[PDB]
Amino acid sequence: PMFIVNTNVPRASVPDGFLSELTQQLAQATGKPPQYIAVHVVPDQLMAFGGSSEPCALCSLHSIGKIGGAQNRSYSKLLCGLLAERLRISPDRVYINYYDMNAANVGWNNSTFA
Amino acid sequence: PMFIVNTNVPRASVPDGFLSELTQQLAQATGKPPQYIAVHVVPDQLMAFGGSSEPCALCSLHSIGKIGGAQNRSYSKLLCGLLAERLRISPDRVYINYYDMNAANVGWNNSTFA
Amino acid sequence: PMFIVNTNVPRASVPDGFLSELTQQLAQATGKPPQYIAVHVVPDQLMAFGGSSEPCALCSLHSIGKIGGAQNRSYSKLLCGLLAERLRISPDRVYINYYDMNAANVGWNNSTFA
Repeated sequence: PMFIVNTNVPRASVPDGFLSELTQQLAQATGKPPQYIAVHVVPDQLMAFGGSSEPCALCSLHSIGKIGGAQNRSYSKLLCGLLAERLRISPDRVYINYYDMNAANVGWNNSTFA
Repeated sequence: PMFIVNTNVPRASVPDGFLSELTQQLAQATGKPPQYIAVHVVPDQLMAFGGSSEPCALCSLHSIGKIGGAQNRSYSKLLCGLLAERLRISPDRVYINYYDMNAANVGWNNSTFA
Repeated sequence: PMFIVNTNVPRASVPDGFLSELTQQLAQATGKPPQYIAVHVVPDQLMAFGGSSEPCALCSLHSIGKIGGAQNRSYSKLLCGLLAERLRISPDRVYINYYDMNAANVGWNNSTFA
């Protein structure tokens, strides 16, 4: 998994340990080793959700498989959970776009995963 | 709709009002309640288009359906129009990537839209 | 092609001419005129790869065609190569998501490419 969070929450509100926590929890959730997982948090963004500038997040999760109805519902519960607990963002002010990438369409280490 | 604009125009050149305007215009254009609409503007970016650092924008619009030939042509007119009028970006220096998301592949409120 | 790189490398470490070099090299790789090529570099990011905050990058390449097994392998070698040489990022700490966009789903100059 690679997970990207873009939020209007300020940098000083992202707690120490957050990228490590995301990494571990995504490892646990996907049954994938943590060495594969990438995470990225972009705070201080100029964003709105429903025309409001209260805390919100626009996120992406990309995986090579392990994407599907049930799996995505569990990922959304985990990730909204974390964003609510650590960043004080309401789950109904979060979108997470999920992408099932073909191995041939993911570059890594001078080649692809195909 | 959720609309993201990345641009090398400076923060101070983004009008107060712009996120609200995008939200309202997007609501009009899609017929979606504005409560569902998210917008995000990212100024000051290190970017080039055609090798030039003249104002430009890289954007995305994600929707659950309501994406297709005619619809995307109308969105591109609307959104290039706004970026030209408000951020003084030439329409020929804008890209908009459109994504028709499956409901099961959009997380929100601890679950998905499926 | 449009290429976006997000990295925890600091802005001061991005050398002069980097966006110009990406443009020119992407033109060469895809055969496409540099005039349509967009590039975007986002340094100083809060990111981790494999649970580690060593230099890393998460990137995307969108093209209307010119995406496929061998092409993307070639692009990955090219781009990981530039990121290593210029930003001192190890190739094994780079992910590049490739997107073959339908021409109907790419907005430019008030319309789409369909």
